[PDB]
Amino acid sequence: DILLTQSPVILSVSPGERVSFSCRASQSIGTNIHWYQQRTNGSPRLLIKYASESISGIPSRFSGSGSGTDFTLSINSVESEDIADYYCQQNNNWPTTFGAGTKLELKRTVAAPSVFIFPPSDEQLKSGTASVVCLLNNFYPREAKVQWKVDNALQSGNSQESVTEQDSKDSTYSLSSTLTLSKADYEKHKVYACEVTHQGLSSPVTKSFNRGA
Amino acid sequence: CQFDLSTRRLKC
Amino acid sequence: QVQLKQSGPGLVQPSQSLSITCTVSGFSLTNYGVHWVRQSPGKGLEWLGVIWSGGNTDYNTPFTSRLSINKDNSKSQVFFKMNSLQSNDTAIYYCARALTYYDYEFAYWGQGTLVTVSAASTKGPSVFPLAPSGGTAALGCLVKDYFPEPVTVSWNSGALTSGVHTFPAVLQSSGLYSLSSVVTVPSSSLGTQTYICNVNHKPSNTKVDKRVEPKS
Ligand SMILES: *[C@@H]1O[C@H](CO)[C@@H](O)[C@H](O)[C@H]1NC(C)=O
Repeated sequence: DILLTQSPVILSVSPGERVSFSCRASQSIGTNIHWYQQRTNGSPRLLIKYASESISGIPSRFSGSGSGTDFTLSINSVESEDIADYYCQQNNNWPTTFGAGTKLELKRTVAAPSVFIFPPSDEQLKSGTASVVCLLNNFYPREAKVQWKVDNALQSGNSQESVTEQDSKDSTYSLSSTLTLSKADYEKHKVYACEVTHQGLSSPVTKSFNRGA
Repeated sequence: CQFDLSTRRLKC
Repeated sequence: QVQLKQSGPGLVQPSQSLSITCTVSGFSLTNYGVHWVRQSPGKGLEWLGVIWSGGNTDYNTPFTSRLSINKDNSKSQVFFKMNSLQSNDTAIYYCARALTYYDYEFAYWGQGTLVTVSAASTKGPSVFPLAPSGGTAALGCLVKDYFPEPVTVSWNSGALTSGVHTFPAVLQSSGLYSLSSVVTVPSSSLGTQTYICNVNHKPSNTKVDKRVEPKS
């Protein structure tokens, strides 16, 4: 089988900049290469076929070149909607094979997260489990720290985080930190705080609530 | 990196 | 318009078989071939095979033994079946159609079918409100304790999309998934608009509409 090597693994660029993706084949495959875009939760979208030939409905800022073993996919002016993974495909040799992709990340200005805390619902409490959720909304860059405290005790190992991929419109991230405790533990304590630390905040921001208030 | 089934995205 | 719609996501017991239906429209199966491609953590994008216009099949080398593709032209359906799934067969399975009848430039894709290989039992989620309490309020739904992935969440039956964030699911120690979906809205609209998260877990046929209100 032909091996396709895409480089680099991650690309980070600012909007309006030009960007190039490399696809390199293990032996010559002429111009028999196709390119695909994969957005978050998406199926692949065919961008360029046969190295350079355009595809209907694909914006003209997309183009490709190359022949033999070294191929290039180019976006002349990157837009926020281009945040995606990119894959190449060869079909000069059976079976058709794909490269392992390049991730396109967008740079943007620093944005401090908007922080929200959510107590467990009374509905969930009936199950004997309590989830405390902390939301950090629309921030950049991706690095952030959430620190949980219950009655001033530092919480550790009982929280999980999930981060969205970059927004296609404003290029920000959002993060949820979920603190999970038993109903028994939850009822034994009063003050629940999540402290958020981020480059766009000059001080850490704390959101908290008192149980049953 | 990893290919993540939940998001269908490269997770590095 | 050309479309390919696949059967719903689901769970397959280890050593058991995977069946997916690809139902096409906007073209005839007598005119085009339909390909199968998967996307796994182990091997990324991997072409599996094709049923051509005339009914002939090709299968990628490591699948000749356990793969079978058939179709019903009249019903515009393509049937994919793979035997003996192991854990590393967990992947998104796609059906696909090329631009030209004989070629492999995949312009049209099914929406993908997430297939989990596991011995575990299917389990529908519980849905709990994330109740709201500078004029912008945040609210959401905690979609907890389901297996396998995925679950779909939308807001107000598709009508609310702006400011929606649906977080990637996380696997808890229990081996069950959890997820939140949030949305920011004007706080002045909380006494006026209703906010509902529509949660669908197809593998368990669990459909729940959860109304989310400010706590009293
Ligand atoms: C799964 O396991 C088999 C046996 O080790 C291996 O040959 C195959 O490449 C694997 N497939 C994947 C990672 O998708």
